[PDB]
Parts: sequence; structure tokens; C-alpha cells
Amino acid sequence: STIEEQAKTFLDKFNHEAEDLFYQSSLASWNYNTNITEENVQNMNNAGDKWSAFLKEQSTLAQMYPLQEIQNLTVKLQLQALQQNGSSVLSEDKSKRLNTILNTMSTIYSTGKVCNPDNPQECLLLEPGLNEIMANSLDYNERLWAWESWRSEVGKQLRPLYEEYVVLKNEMARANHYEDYGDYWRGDYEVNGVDGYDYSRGQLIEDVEHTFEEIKPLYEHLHAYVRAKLMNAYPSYISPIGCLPAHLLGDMWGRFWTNLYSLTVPFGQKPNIDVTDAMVDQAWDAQRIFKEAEKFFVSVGLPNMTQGFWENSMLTDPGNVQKAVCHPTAWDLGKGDFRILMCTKVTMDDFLTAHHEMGHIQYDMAYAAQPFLLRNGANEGFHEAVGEIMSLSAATPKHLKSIGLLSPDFQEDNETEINFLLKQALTIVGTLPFTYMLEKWRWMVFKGEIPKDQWMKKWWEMKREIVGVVEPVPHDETYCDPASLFHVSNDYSFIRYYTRTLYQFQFQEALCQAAKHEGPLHKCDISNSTEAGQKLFNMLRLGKSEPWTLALENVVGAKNMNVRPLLNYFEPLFTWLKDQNKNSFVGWSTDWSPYA
Amino acid sequence: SVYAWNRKRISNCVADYSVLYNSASFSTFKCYGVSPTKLNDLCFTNVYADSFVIRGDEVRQIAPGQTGNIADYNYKLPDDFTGCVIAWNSNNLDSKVGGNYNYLYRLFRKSNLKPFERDISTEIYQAGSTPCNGVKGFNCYFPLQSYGFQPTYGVGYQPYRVVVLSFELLHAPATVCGPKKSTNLVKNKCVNFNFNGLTGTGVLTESNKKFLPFQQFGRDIADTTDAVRDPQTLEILDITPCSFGG
Ligand SMILES: *[C@@H]1O[C@H](CO)[C@@H](O[C@@H]2O[C@H](CO)[C@@H](O)[C@H](O)[C@H]2NC(C)=O)[C@H](O)[C@H]1NC(C)=O
Ligand SMILES: *[C@@H]1O[C@H](CO)[C@@H](O)[C@H](O)[C@H]1NC(C)=O
Repeated sequence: STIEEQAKTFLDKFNHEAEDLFYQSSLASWNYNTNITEENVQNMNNAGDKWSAFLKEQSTLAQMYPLQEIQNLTVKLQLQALQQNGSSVLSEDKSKRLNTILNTMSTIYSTGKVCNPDNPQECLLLEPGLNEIMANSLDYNERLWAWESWRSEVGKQLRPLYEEYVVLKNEMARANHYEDYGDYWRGDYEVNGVDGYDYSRGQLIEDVEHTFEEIKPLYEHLHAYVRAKLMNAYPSYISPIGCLPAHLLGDMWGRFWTNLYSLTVPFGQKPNIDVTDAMVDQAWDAQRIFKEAEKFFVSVGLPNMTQGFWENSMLTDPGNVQKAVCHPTAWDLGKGDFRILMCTKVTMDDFLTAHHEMGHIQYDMAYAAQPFLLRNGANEGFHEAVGEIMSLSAATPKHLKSIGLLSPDFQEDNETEINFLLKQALTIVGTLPFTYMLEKWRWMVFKGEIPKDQWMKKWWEMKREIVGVVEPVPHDETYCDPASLFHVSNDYSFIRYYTRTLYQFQFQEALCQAAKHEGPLHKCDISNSTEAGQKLFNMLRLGKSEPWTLALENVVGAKNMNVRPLLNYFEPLFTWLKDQNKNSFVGWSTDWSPYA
Repeated sequence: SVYAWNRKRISNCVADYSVLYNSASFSTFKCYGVSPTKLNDLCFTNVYADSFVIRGDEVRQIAPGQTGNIADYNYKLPDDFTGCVIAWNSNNLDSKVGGNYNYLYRLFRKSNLKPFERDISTEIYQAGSTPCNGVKGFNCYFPLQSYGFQPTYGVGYQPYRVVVLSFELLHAPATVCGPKKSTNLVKNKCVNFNFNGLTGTGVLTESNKKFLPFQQFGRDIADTTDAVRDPQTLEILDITPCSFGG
């Protein structure tokens, strides 16, 4: 009895209900997010349980098919996900214990409460408050206390939960023909198809760190510069040869360093990129802002925006009685339905965010012809990269002048461009090393190569060299810095955030390479460039049908992951900072500490 | 439905194809065996109407030399087909906010459907070698699935009404044809006339003779038409050749 032919019939039968049920779930989710009420809460579970229980019997049927002789590559790829039962590899008691431990780990993070010692009844939460205390302020005592409270009252109580969760997740991952659990995460960055484009998880492990050594001169100098400027900002706090504490980063974890851009502005007399008066003068409401951005999208060459989006989507504020979230989201409910949910405001940052959301909409509708299991990005790092490419391309002063927003007699020159590039770099190259060290730490925690005593004392003694942030205070292993993060309690992969921006720059270079645009890469624009669309078009329509290894061939000739544009995009800031840090010795000596 | 596409026989009447062609509410109206301009000029014995509501994407699938989930199993159209099909949006009529589930389409069929053939069987489809007693199992499936038309469904997915017009040329007398041209009656001038194929030139006057209630036209001797009854007011005219001479 043939198996190859009946596999297609099983796939079609599964899909015919899969798209329908996913559409129902998406419509219910959009209804709940648009307007919240008690009725619109229980129905969410009433649909989610059905959707989840639909995923169990289809995979149950996906074991009698002998997935070893099916010759069709598409069919084999589609049934590969079918054999993935999910959490049905361990006992029911272990499964429910893992679910409970995940739920309690999330809830403990959701109930963070730290009060000021002087007033025992005045606690602050993740909402604007203690997070803002060390975000925008010039102090060293309140920031120190706030960080101490965050790192002691959050993470230490979650320690045993993470201890059990790590081993439980590793054990359940082992039962799925996996040497670890991180291998399952790396499975997205893995292909077992055509020869010459094949990829392995260890290949990802090595290639994610061979792409890190080429930014050492770009980073260390910046660190010294920051340190140097910190010397003019915070005298007699840090040795000129040492490294800065985590309090002065500007964030609870120091991921984004743009908060110090205004503090460390070289030329404060020169105004930044401001168009707020231009936005408000001629009444740029949400609809016409979105329409001008859509005009830019059309100028790129993207297909016409679908009719009915202006109707179903709720562009403006939700209102007063109809509560709704303000998270910028672009919903693709399926069956030709697209909507957006944002609390719109007249800001340039929201302009870029709207560009990002509409880029996501365009990428989502790009692969609409895919089967139900292939309407996803070829990897995690394309959706966000595609969205942020439009944001990067919408900030150039050339396009802003083209839309009648800046004065025609403006005086853009090297100084203001360097200032803007420093602002950009504090957000762009301000996240690479901390993200890399966090992901590496998670990886060998998953692997288990480090014992139960070399977990927290190793974290800081390796952060000292990977990034260069001194231990502000002594600590023991009972602390747990990584557990006080968004993507550690919900089991969210963080490697996407590393390559993502790189992809942008690669595209931001590659498209510029196919743009006939002369000058700096930051000033390179793809507006009024039809040729910049079709190259992208050759990949957006691919979806998950083709592996990302071959997908990264219609835009960039090189199929490998080499960090070319980081040394190409930030050339003038780096060559000016080399002049800036002539006397200040770069690097940090990992011997100086506030306590010693 | 589409797997159970209705068949209607239209004959012994006149077809108003002009009002069908000029209407702008029809989403799709394309055909090649007959150009729509001259369709009213020449006519056939009778016509077949097939009405069903389909998804917008599948609309292009109904054409000669086409294969698909509908073009091969729900309906097969022979390559030598003449005539064409009218499609128009019906999302606000056929669909409902709760989701229209009243339309079904055949998805599986052991044998590909024959041209101008409708199969209404609902046999439990079998794929694998497992012995199935009409019960779902490992690889024993169902040949029919449902449409889920919703108002929020995007273009190409909304319920579109589709009427197929099948034209046939049996040796029996043709019945359905096109309309007239009427013009206007003019008298006392040498003109030419085409009274129901009574083509000829002359001058038309008023007469006094009386036809029995069933004649159509008269003649006098040597088989030359001499009087005609107009098909509108049922009055007896007369025919005289406009003069000539040396
Ligand atoms: C076809 O011809 C005309 C078209 O309307 C109709 O007959 C005349 O109709 C008008 C008004 O519609 C009347 O004032 C005349 O008295 C009618 N005359 C005759 C002779 O009927 C009618 O629809 C049709 N008439 C016939 C004879 O078939
Ligand atoms: C997109 O559709 C709108 C709505 O009909 C139309 O006005 C516009 O010209 C179209 N643009 C393109 C590029 O197709």
C-alpha cells in the first residue's frame, strides 16, 4: 500500500479544518483585544481548548505513516511537523507539574512588588515607576536601591522553580530524539534538505560567535568613549581603566543604551531630527499618516494595500469605555483578513512603528499561497528584520524632505549625521554583546556543562569580559539576574534578536548595492526605486516553502552569515570616535570594583 | 451546491442577452466560442442554466481545459464548450455573520468527473488498504467538505454566485432566440422591407381586403406577393413596385 499519495490526502483533510479553526481563533482573539469584557474572556478559552485539542489527534494520526520512504520533499517537510506531538513525551504528572511551574514562574514575575524602606507600604511594579527611577534620572543612591530590590526580590524567589524547570524541560526534550533542549530551539536554524545548503545546529553555534569577533574594535572604543564621557559625567565613581556598573546603563538590564544619547550628546546645540511641529501644523492624524506611509510602501513597489483594511482596523484610540491594549500589533486573521491594533499617537517613533507593522502585514500577505503549515517566516529573524527595514528606510532625511516635512534649505552635514548615527548605534550595537552572552549562558545552562555551583558566580565573572560591566555590589549564587527577564519565564527564544538586525543591514547593504545610490550607507534610500522591490519580492513570496539558506540568495549573493555591514554602516561614527578616543585607553581592566 | 449543481432547461422563449451584457454588477463574464456582441444575432435550440455559489479564488477554474478541486470533481466542462458563465459578488446575500455552512463542495473522487456530468453520490471515500465499513479511520476519508463563507472573508474568498450557460445545437428546431428591431412604418415612398423574411422593395399603401384570422400574406397570380399584414397592428397593407421606365 502506497503512503506517499495518501499523505497528501491526509494533509488536505487536516488543512480544510485547520485554516477554518485558526481563522475562528484569530477572529476571537481580535474581538477580545479590540474590546475587553467578562463575556469576551471565557470564550477565549472555549475556543483555545478546541484549537489545542485539534492539534493532538492530527499528530496522533502522524505516527502510523512511515516517514522514512516518502520521496516528496514538500510532503516530507510538511509531515515532519506533523510527527511533533508536543508535550506528550513525558508522563501526565510530569506534564502537569511542568505546566504548573511555568504558570507560577510567570505569575511571580507578574506580581513583582518592592517597597521603599522608609515607607513600608509604597511598592512599585513593572508599570511606570521604579523602572523609570533609573531610566531617566541623575542619581546613584535611589538607582542602587532600586536595582538591589529588583535583583533580590525578583529572581531569588524564582530560583527553585527555574531549577526544576530546566531539568524537566531538558528531560522532555531528550525524549524527542534531541541531545538537549537548546537543539530544539536551534532546529529552526537547521535544514536537512538540498546538499550544499545544508545546516546544522552546531554550525549555528559556531557561526553565531564567529560573527562577533569582527565588531571588537567597533565596540571597545565605544565602551571607552562611554567610559570617557562617564568620567565627565560621574567623576570619582569609576577608575579610568575600569568598567562602569549596571546602574548607569539606563535600563534594568542595559539592553538599550539610547537613554544615554541625550546625556552623552556631543553637539547639544544642534537640534535633533524633529518634525513634530510639521506633524501637528497641518493636522497629521493617524489615517493620513498611515496613507503617506502606504504611499511610501507603494513607491517601494509592494502590492496594493487590500481594500477593507481601513474598515475593520481600529486605527484611532479605542475610546473610554472600550478598554484595549496599546501593544503595536498587526493581525492577519486569515481568509484575506488583515487588521491593526495600536494606540496611535502623533510621534515620529510611532511613525516608524506603523511602518514596521505595515511591513509585517505585507510580509504576511506575501506568502498567502503557502499551505497552512508554511505561512511562517523561514526563520525567526526575517519578520522583525523585514519590519524594521522599513523603519530604517523611513528615517532618512531624503524621504522626509521628499514628503514636504523638512525645510528645503536645511544644512545636514557631518556633525548632525554623526550625532544621529551615534543615537542609532546606542540602540543597534548597544545590544549585541549582552544578547550574545545571555544566549550563550542559556545554551550551556540547557546543556548542563556547568554544575549547580557555577551558575550565578559565573554570570557576572563572564559579563565582566563579554560586555565590561562591573559588579556594583557583592552577591552570592542565590541571586539570578537572567530570571528577571521577559524571555526566560515564558520560554521564548532570544537568538532571533541577534541575527535579525544583521539581516536588516545585509539587506540594507544588498538593496543599496542594487540601488545605484552613492554616498554613506545611512543616507542610502530605496524610495522611488522599483528595482529594490523585485529582489525582495523573490524572497517574500517564498515563505516557509524554501529553506532560509536558499532564501538568502535572491538578495545577497553570499549564502553564509558574515558580518559585513556592521563594519560598513557605522564607518563615519567609528572613524570619528577613533579621533575622539586618542588619549583614553580602550578596554577595561577586570580588577577594579566599587568594593575593591 | 457545486457538487450538486442544479440544472435548469430553458426553451420556447426569447432571451434578453443585452440586459445581461450591459449590467455592470457581474464580476466575471468571459467566453470565446461566441462573442457577446453577436450572441443575440444567432440562436440555438435551448440552453442549460447551472447556478451555484463558489469561492472567489475558484472562479477562474471554470474554463475549458482546466483542472482543480471543482474543475475535475465537482464539475467537468468539455473543451468544445460553447457559451459562458456569469459570476457576481454575493457576500452580503449568501454569507452570514455566523458563517454560511449551507454550501458543500466535493474534494475527493476516485474517478475524475466526466464533462457535463453531475455526481450526487456520497460514498465514504477510501484511500488506504484498511478495510473500512463506511466509518472514518486511518485512511478512509469523506469526499465532500463545506464552505465557510463569512462577511469578514476577504476578496477571492467571499461567496460569489455563478451561473453557467450551456448552449447546444440539436437537429430539432431552435426555440430560444433574440429580439426584433421594430423600426417604424413609412408609407407612400419607394423603400425596402423585411416583413418576417418577406424581403423586397416597393411602396406600401393602405388596402381594403380582409384576411381570414390565420393568413400572414397574400398573392394574386404567378406567385407574386401582393399584400402583407403587419405583425404589429394586424392591418392589411399593399405592395406596389416603385415606377420605372425608358
Ligand atoms: C405588440 O404591439 C404593441 C406594443 O405595445 C401592443 O399593441 C398595441 O399596444 C398599444 C399600447 O401598448 C395600444 O394602444 C394599441 O391599441 C395596441 N394595438 C394592437 C393592435 O394590439 C401589444 O403589446 C402587442 N400587440 C399585438 C397585436 O401583438
Ligand atoms: C490601489 O487601489 C486604490 C483603490 O482603488 C486605487 O485608488 C489605487 O490607484 C491603487 N494603486 C495601485 C498602485 O494599484
